[PDB]
Amino acid sequence: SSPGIWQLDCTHLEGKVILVAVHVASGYIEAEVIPAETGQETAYFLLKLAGRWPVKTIHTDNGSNFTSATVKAACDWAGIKQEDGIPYNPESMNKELKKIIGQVRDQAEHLKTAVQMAVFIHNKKRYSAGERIVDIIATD
Amino acid sequence: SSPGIWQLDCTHLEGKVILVAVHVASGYIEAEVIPAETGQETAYFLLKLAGRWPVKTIHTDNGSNFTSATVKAACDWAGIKQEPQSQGVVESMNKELKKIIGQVRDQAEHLKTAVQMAVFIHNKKRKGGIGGYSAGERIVDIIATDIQT
Ligand SMILES: Cc1nc2ccccc2c(-c2ccc(Cl)cc2)c1[C@H](OC(C)(C)C)C(=O)O
Repeated sequence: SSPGIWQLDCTHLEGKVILVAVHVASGYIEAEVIPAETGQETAYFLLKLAGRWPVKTIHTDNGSNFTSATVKAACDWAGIKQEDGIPYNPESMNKELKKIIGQVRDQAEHLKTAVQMAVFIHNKKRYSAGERIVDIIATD
Repeated sequence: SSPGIWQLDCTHLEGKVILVAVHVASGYIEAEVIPAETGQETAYFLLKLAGRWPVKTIHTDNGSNFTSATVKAACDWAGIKQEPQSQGVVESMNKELKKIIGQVRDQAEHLKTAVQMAVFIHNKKRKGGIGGYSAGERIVDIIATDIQT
């Protein structure tokens, strides 16, 4: 799997929306609770992702938040190729994420915090996805 | 010099608060406009950072937001040690970030957007000529080496 390809999807919990980004080649994940599943929030999420990791292509679930012209603008600016409707086949990752969230939920006063704790655990769990993504992306 | 050392601080622009984190060894930056400089926002910022990179130690100013019970709980949970030499780098980035923001501010309505655009531009920018690297390449390279050593 190309090192610049990310799978973009969503998942819901406690009446809240979580945007999920998975680095297909490593299984590394980035996720965050967002106010609403809108194009503006999705574009912002993508701009942050692209500025922290090499994002060359995103495969989305083709939800209306992704078909949004606002997201298209963000992708064009960041040089991201958007491919909608491409199923994840390296979400079952959403299940894993939800499972970990449950293991740390009572340690956080807010879901948003628990989600980040779950991402941390997932990425550092043993080679870990975190170690894998850096080894794959490293240029020198 | 260690790959797990980060310097954090804040900067103000347009009456808003920006939390900035710099990976000392690489110059790689993470920043974001936050509602207010509170302990809650700082802890959240830190947890997101720690889940992405191997944050071992953070050098911050002495503001109340960095020493709140929730920030300590977050650092405790993530295994992060809290500690002008330990702020000179991030302070330099505050200016560098502000400089880039001013160059693309017209390309976005909200400051929060321009901030992320600036972060992108800074981290992807190749330093030097042919043979040079970007800050984003440096942090990845540094960590990859540490993991395989
Ligand atoms: C409000 C907004 N509206 C838009 C409507 C149509 C197309 C693009 C945008 C962008 C836009 C502009 C530049 C890029 Cl690179 C990406 C999106 C923003 C953007 O806010 C976000 C980022 C919070 C949605 C901003 O602050 O300007």
